[PDB]
Amino acid sequence: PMFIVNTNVPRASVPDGFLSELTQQLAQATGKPPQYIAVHVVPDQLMAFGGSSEPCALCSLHSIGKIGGAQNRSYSKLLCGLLAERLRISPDRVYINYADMNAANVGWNNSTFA
Amino acid sequence: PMFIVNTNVPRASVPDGFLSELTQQLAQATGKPPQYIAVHVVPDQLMAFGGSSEPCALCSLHSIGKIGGAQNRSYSKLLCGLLAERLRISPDRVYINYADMNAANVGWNNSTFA
Amino acid sequence: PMFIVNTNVPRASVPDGFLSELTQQLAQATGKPPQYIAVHVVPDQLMAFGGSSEPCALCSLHSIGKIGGAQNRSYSKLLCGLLAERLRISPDRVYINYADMNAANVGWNNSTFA
Repeated sequence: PMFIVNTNVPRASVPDGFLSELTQQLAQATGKPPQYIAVHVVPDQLMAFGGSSEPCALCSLHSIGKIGGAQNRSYSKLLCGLLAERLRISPDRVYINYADMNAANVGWNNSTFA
Repeated sequence: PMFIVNTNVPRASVPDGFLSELTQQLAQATGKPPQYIAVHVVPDQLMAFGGSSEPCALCSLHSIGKIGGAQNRSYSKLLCGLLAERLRISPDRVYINYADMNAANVGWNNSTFA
Repeated sequence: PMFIVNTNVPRASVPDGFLSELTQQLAQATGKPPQYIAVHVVPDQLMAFGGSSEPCALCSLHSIGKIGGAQNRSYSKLLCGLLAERLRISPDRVYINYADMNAANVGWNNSTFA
């Protein structure tokens, strides 16, 4: 899985340990081994949500499987919870694009997962 | 809807008011309320388009519906127009990826739009 | 085609000529003219792969066609090779998301490619 968070929250407001926390919580929620989880946080961004520049986040979660209606609801509760708690971003100012990737469409280690 | 623009144009060349203009015009084009429109501009990027580095933009528009042949032509005219007028980027150095998202695959406010 | 590389490797480690090399190699690999190839490198990112902050890369290749099982294995060998050689990133710390775009869903030059 690959989880990307883009936010206008400044770098100094991203707490130490945030990437590890994301990694651990995602391994668990998705059921995948931690070794396959990639995380990326991009602070200080020029962005708006609903016209407003109050704290917000634009995110994505790509994964080979483990994407679906109920699963995505559960990821959203988790991720929004973490963004609220750690970055002080309101959940209603978060968007997460979920994408179910075909194994043939993910390159890794000189090949793909197909 | 979520609109992202990645560009090599420098931050000081992004005019005041640009995120609001993008929010307004995308609300109108998509028919969605401005409160649901998110915009993100990423200047000063290391990028090339067709081998050169004159001003260019790599963008995406993710929307739940309102994506299709004619609509996307219309979004491209609008968005290329705005990038040309405000960031001085030639339309033939703009790429926009359009993604029609299923409501179950967009997280927001601790759940999805399903 | 559009190729994007997000990496924690620092900007100074990205060699001069890397965008042109990517452009040329992708033109050859995809068979598309270099005028249609866009490349974007984002260094100094806050990211982790497998919980580790050792060098890694999160990438994507969007193309109208020329995406598939065998092709993507080949692109992954090529791309991982280049990231290892030029950025010193281990291939098993690289993810590449491949997306086969419909021509109607790519905006360019005030219209789409449809």
